Formats: sequence, C-alpha cells, structure tokens
Amino acid sequence: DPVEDIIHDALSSTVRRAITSGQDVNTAAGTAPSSHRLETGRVPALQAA
Amino acid sequence: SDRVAQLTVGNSSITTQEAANIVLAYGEWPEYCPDTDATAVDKPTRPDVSVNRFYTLDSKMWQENSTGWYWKFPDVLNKTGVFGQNAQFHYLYRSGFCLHVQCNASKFHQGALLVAVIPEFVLAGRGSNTKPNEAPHPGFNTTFPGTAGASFNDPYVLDSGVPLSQSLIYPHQWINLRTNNCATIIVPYINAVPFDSAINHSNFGLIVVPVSPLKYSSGATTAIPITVTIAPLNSEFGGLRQAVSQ
Repeated sequence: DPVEDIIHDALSSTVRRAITSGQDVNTAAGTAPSSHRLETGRVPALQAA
Repeated sequence: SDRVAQLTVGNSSITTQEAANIVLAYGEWPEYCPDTDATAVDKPTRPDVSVNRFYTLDSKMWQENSTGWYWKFPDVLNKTGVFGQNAQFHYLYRSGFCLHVQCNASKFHQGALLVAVIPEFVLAGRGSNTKPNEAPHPGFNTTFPGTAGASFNDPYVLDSGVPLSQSLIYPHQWINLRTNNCATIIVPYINAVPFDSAINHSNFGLIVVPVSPLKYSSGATTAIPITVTIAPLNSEFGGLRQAVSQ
C-alpha cells in the first residue's frame, strides 16, 4: 500500500502460461480429402525458416 | 433362359448364346480401395469409362496338337487404349478384371478347354542345374508375353512345377464344345498391398489349356480360333509422373 511497485509485480510473477499442450497420440495421423483451392492471400506453401 | 447372356461395360457389349454361367472369383466383386485400407495419401483417378471396357486381344488358332496358352494381367493392357496410357503414366494401379474367352465349334467337333486364373503365376525355368548362378531362368518375353500371349512348353505342370490336376482350385471354367462355347470369369483385385505397379508386377495370369484335344472328321472346319477379351473393372491409378513403358 505505501509503496506499490513492490506489490504490483509480486502478485504478477506467478506461473506464466506457456501453453504448448500435447495430446495422447495413439496412431499416426490420417489425412482428410482436399479439392483444389484457387484463392489469393492464403498461401500454406510460402514459409519463413 | 440361362444360356443366353449379355455383358455390358463402358461402350462395349458381349453377347453369348451357349455359355451358361458367370464365375465370380472367390465370391467378391471388384471394388474401390476403402479408406481404411489405403496407404497412398494422394488422390487417385477413376475414369471408369475410358478404361473400363472390353479389349479384344488377337486370336490363337487351336491346332490338333496344341499345348495351351497363358497371358499376364495387367501386362496385356499396357500398350493399348487409355488403360495402357494410364498404366504407363501412373505408378500405383488397382483393378479387377472380367475375362471372356470364346471358342466356337460346330456340333460335330469335340474338345475341352480349361480356362483358369492363377494369382501370382510365377513361371519356372526348365532345367536341372542346381547351382543358382548357372540355373536357367525364363526370359523377360517368356514371363511377360504381352498382348500376343505366350504358349506352354509342358502344360501338365503349368510351367510352374505344380500339377494341372489340382489347378481346378483356382477360379476356373471349362469350354466343352458339346455344351458351351465361351467361358467368363469376374476376378477382383488380388494382392497383398492396396495398390501396386502395373508394369513390374502382374497380379495374375490367364490359362487356357486344351485338356481334351480338338478332334473332328474330314470336311469340317479346320481353323478353330480362340479369342480372349478382357474388361478392367473398378480401376484406380495414382502416382502420376512421366511415361515409363517398362
């Protein structure tokens, strides 16, 4: 209360969420059908290593 | 009522007046590879009218002392029609077949043909050499004859060591010149893999053996030909790239 820069971070330095949750994968992944998509602006091939 | 029959596939039809039955090999129809059994991820192609039709090979003249013929599938249809082109352009091939063999003769001729299919008809080299480095092996043209079809050298052993007597366990049918004049067999895709190549591995082979030799009295017709016609059913191809003949 008298000095609060010390409390503002003490109650803010809890476990920071670092969500990278995994899932139980029993078998290898399948695939889903896909048609042809002629669209602009949505490019799954262009990446950035 | 049961002698007459008409098959129709694609743009082709086949009539018959004396054949009486349709042998469905192993009691299963040709079907598409279900998703629960597929391994290739790409999408296959299914023309179903360009390739599914009756291709009629050349005719083989049945002589008084003939020895039998064999064909390999889908080896025969690798240079003819859109089936040939699809099989030369695609890596994975899958299809069932419908065989129809005609050998008509007057009611005075006599004889019997055995028309069978041999899944994985591996041929054998006829020779007593026991070392694997000098043993005789059948040439490429003797094992993949092509559209011409090859002839037997000793059909009693089917050129594969096994006797011809037990060959009746295979999907077969007789052509008895006193009752029927053509035999037909609907065979599905028989293989240990969902798809397979069409230019390397031949799923099965067709066998026509004159068990009861042709016999006729003088004056009758001497030229008794045998004609085979094949219809690939429920065909799929996958893995497209440049054309490779073999």
